[PDB]
Amino acid sequence: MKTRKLTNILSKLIDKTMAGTSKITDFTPGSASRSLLEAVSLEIEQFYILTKENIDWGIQEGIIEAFDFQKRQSKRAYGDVTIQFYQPLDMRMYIPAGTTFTSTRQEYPQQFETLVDYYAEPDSTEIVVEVYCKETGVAGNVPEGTINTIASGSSLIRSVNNEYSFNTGTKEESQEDFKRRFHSFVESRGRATNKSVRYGALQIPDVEGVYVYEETGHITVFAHDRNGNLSDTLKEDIIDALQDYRPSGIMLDVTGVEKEEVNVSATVTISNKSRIGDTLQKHIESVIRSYLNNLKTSDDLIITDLIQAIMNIDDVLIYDVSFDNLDENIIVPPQGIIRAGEIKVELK
Amino acid sequence: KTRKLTNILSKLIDKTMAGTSKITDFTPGSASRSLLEAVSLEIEQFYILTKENIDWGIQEGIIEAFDFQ
Amino acid sequence: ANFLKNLHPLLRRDRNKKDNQDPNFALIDALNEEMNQVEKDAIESKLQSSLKTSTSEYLDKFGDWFGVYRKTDEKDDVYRARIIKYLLLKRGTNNAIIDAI
Amino acid sequence: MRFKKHVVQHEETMQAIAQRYYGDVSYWIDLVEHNNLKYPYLVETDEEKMKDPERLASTGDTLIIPIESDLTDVSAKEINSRDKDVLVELALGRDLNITADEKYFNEHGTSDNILAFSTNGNGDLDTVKGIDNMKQQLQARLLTPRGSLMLHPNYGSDLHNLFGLNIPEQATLIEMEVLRTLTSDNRVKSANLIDWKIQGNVYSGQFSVEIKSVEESINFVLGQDEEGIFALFE
Amino acid sequence: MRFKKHVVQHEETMQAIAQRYYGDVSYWIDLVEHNNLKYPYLVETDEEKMKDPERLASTGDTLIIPIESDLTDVSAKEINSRDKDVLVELALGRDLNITADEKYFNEHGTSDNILAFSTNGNGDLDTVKGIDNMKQQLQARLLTPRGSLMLHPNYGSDLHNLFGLNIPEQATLIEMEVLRTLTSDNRVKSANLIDWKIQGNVYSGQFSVEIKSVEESINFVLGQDEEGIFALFE
Repeated sequence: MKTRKLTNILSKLIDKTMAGTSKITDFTPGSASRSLLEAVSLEIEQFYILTKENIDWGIQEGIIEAFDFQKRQSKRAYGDVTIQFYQPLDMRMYIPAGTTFTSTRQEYPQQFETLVDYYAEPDSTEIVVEVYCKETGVAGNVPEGTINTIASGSSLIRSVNNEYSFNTGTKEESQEDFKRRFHSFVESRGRATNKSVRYGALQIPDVEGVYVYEETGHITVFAHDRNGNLSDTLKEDIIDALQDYRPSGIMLDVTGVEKEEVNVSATVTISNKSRIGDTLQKHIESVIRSYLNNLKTSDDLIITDLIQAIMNIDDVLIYDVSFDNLDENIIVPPQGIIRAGEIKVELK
Repeated sequence: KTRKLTNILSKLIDKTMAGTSKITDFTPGSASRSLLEAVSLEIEQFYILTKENIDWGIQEGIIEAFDFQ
Repeated sequence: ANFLKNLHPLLRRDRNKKDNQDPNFALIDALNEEMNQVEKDAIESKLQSSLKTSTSEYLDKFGDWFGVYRKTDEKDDVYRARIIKYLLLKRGTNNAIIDAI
Repeated sequence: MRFKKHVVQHEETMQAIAQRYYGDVSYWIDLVEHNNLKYPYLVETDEEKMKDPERLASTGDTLIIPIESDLTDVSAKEINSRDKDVLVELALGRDLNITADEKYFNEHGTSDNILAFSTNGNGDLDTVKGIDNMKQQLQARLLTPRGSLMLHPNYGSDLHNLFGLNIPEQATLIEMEVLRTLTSDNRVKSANLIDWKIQGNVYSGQFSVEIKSVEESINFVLGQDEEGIFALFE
Repeated sequence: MRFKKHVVQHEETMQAIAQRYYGDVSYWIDLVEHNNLKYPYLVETDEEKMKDPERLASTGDTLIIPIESDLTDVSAKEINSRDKDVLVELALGRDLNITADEKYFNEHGTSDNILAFSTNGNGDLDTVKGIDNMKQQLQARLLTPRGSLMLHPNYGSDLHNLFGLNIPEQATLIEMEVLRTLTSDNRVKSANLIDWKIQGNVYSGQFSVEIKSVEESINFVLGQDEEGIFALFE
């Protein structure tokens, strides 16, 4: 495809028509011959455009097909829930997989369930159990304190609570991230390099970010999920993936990042005092949670950046902001990360 | 993704009508309609040709560069 | 290039002897020239869908997919060779370091 | 949408207009309100209109009557003869002339490469309209073999195979095939035999073709006004 | 199963074939897929086919059209006259000639040991087909006494007992018996009296026999194609 345009095609057609006969000499607007040739040339132009677009699409498809580099789909949210009892147990109670967890908070009516069985020992006061959202996508990223019901109906349960907001739920992968990971694949075809170790650690979809800390004869791979945790199963999966990529004869170790949990209590004043209510508080809390969770590894919290993020919600409606638990910026090391803890807002 | 014969013929007729009102007979057997139908058939054949080439390219274009037949 | 074959059968396919300036033959041949040229372009377009035979813009698309970008005054042959080599880089040994140096 | 427009006549009144159109004088106040007229609604001449051009109308000015008018359901007796001619021309359609040089393709009717486009003498493609367009279409259908045209298996005729013996049976076959071909056209209301004869090797016949009347074509085109296509896709 | 096979004609196109067979050009892509053709589907000559013999077809090559064809429901007007002759020959069946030497068993019609097999002159057993086969079967049924043939009590005729008096009653009895015998054959559509006379000791008569028409035999044989027996067990 040479990317012709309509005017040149029409001019070429008219020129050849004139050359082939001297009788036809009326190619003004509104003439039959001009209209016919215009229509033909326009169809050719549309054919050329769509051919170019289809070739671009087919290049992407051939890249996908040749390496079997399938695009990653939407990921279901997952997290952990805390459960407390009246008194320490005597029976080693059994909790099978499929035990449903729900929330009375109607704003977040999503359901959760356990994919693995758990056992609570005798003389134990609480248990942490990992749960997975039934529905895929972002809808499972509930805030902290949402989950407060267990459907098993056991009488021993005192209370149920998820101590942190879920974030692992995400929609389908974007084009830019797909191309980025394809570049990582190409770079990591050479197995033994640092970038290749980083790719192998990132080969697991659940891993969000990786920092490869390097020493003489020792490698430390700091890895974390979307929530900043690193479960033992995920650590083993990362190790198994790294078996193919890590250099031979060099010690390697996998550890979770130095996650720091930030609690935020903000006093905000509102110019229009009729707008006060639960909606504005929840919206500001959601903005704060999104800002905190969007922080990557080695991202330092700056209080003024949070101030402008809160104030840009509505510069007129919001009058002033003050924090009741933060006073100075937090420095995050290369191997650390900040994640939202308990977010609270007071409207005045 | 691609046009087809009926769509191409309809768009050709619409563009011809827009360009001039001197032609209004687009019935079967008309010389103008026959010409536009021949053009539409040729263009559809070219579309199929492009589809064949792209289908070949998806599954052979990249690997063929590495001397693999 | 089956325009004349699928044309309306009564229409003339050949320039009439009675008139060297036959406008019918002129119009038909003009349309046939465009039909043949589009067919030729569509046939040639296969070269752009293969990394081996691609050229400037589509080769740049390929190299952007592979993460290799064209240098100043870098021609297609050396550029595709550089892409292929970049995919096939040995890494993690003395020979690879020497080759990179 | 479409509305009637009335030119102010000499010494006319709003009551007379309301009686003429709405059938009752009561609508003259509505006509005033819609047109936004001041009390001397129809002034004698433009000198009075100069006093207040916005709110006054003089003789020769155009008023708008908001009655939903439709070109269909209009009496054809009011339509001018030139308008009728244009309407039937639109109904029968306009097509590029290919049946020029009647002698050539009459000498070689069964063969291909018989007809060709032609110029109108003004530098533009030749066109046939109305009766000429019908003539061209009917000649092309009769000359075309059935099934030879791409994308149209039924268009054409079987006369190329009816070069049989010189007996009344083959004459009847020819007549029936021609009547089928003519009836295939949607515009042809009916066709029938007039007279035929055999002169040994040569068969001769003639037919009468009754195209849709002027009234039907007028009704069809004026009904097409609702859509605005003004084109034939039969 | 059976499918149509099409030979590529000079300067033909896949759209034209699809219109010809499927009645619509849309099936040309299906025709391409089924035959596994590359883009220049119908090349001008074999020199182009040499470039890619597998994926290309030239003039004179055979294409397969997967439409379920059936020999029945075929117009008999298309069938060649030789084909019609062979079809009726198959319908009336082929049998070894025994009615050779007509004079001998015409002189001794009522007696046994009257007919015998014969050779065709080429070293092989003689055969009678079509009208000859029908003649042989009808002569054998008329000459055979009824009930004398083993495993077939009804096959034959009672003429051996109708050597009665020379009166119209016995003539009617003979006529009725002959009509019964001829009607016994399933192939005989009908039989009827033409003329008869008595010359004292000698009775003479002649009959008209109408075998199943060419159309019926053609339909029967072409319907037998579904089974493939192509044999008569009447």
